[PDB]
This record gives sequence, C-alpha cells and structure tokens, in this order.
Amino acid sequence: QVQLQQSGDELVKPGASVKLSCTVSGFNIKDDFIHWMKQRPEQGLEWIGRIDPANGYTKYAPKFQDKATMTADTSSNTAYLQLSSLASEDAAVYYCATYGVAYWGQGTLVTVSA
Amino acid sequence: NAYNMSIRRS
Amino acid sequence: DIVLTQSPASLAVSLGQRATISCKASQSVDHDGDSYMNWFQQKPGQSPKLLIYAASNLESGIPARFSGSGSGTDFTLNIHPVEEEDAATYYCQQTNEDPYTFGGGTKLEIK
Repeated sequence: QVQLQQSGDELVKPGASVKLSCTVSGFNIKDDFIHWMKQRPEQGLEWIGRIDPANGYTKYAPKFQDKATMTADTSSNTAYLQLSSLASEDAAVYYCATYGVAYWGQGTLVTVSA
Repeated sequence: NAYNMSIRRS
Repeated sequence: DIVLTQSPASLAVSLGQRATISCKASQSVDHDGDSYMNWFQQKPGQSPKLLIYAASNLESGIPARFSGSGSGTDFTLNIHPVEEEDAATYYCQQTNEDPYTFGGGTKLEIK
C-alpha cells in the first residue's frame, strides 16, 4: 500500500541545479529513513545517502557530500534531492527508497545536455 | 518484514 | 568502504534448472549475529526489487524459488527452479557499513 512517486524526468544544463522529489503515500515518512540511489549503466548502483525525516539528520556517501543535498518535509510526506553544479557524470537514474530499503520509487531520469 | 533488517539499525 | 564482487557477471541457464549467483564482500558485513546483505532483481526500465534481506530472509511477495545463504564475506543467491520471468540483472547490496554499496550485477538469461 506504500507508494513512492518520484518527479518527472529532467533535461538539465551543465553548471545548473535540479531538485528531484519523492512523494510518499501510505506511509508516514517520520517513521523511517529515506534513501537515495544513483544508477548509471556503466558505474552501476550507488547509495547517495539517507535522511531521517523526523529530525532532518542526513548522512551522505563522501563522493556525494558537495553534490547532493537531501531534505524532507513531513508536512507533505515528501523527500527531495537537490543536485548542484550539474556535470556529465551526474546524468543517471535517481531512486528513493524506504521501509529499510524494501520499497523503491520508480526512478527519475536526469539527462545532461551538451 | 524487511524494515528491521534490510538495513543495520544502530 | 565495502567492495562487493559478483560472480559470474552473466550466465545463461536452462529453464527449470538451478542457478547460483555469488557475492563476495571485501570486508565482513556481519554484526551481532546478523549478516546485512540484500539481493535485488532488476528488469530494464524498472526499479530494483528486493528479493532477500539480511542474507537469508525472503521478502514478502517474492517466490520461495529464491533463497539466500552465507555470512561474513561470502554470500549466494539460489534460484530453484529458474523460470522464464527470472531473466533480469541481480545485485547484492551491503547495509552493514556506511556507505552502503552494491555489487556490479549479474545478468541472467534463459536458454
């Protein structure tokens, strides 16, 4: 009954920023961490980090510490992933997940233009 | 039930 | 960080037989008597689907044809029997230590 609905695909320009969203239904997001993952066909699946929506506390993988910002709003049961200063290697599918890591969103495609 | 153990909760 | 290495990278298995996929961790993923290794299935254009958590627990909604084994650094996913719908890429993931890490994937085909 839990659904994680991610925002639509985005074409982004190098040097720009983009903010992705993950709207959760059927689950109180204060009840668990929300995790963000990145997937590229060659470099595979990477864990970006997790946020605790109950207190705002964040933990990032070191390679994402000055690229990604995770936020959340219990008021709207929505988590956000802001990607800054976009570059070619940021083009990827981004996933959110919760309930441990059992339930995943459908993914958001970020493409970066030349 | 994967909530408790699909991540390590410490 | 923990590095996960899967073997083989790809395999083709005859319909109805057994298959095993291996995931080896560069450091232990055990803590307090549990092993924090997950297995995911992914098909093209879809999100990864959790199959097994904490090495050997079958996720709700997943067929019992899937099972997980192992501890410490050595883990396996067994499919028994393999069916047509199992054609997919399989990933292991450890959640014992930050950052969580994933194996490179094993693509399973049916023949």
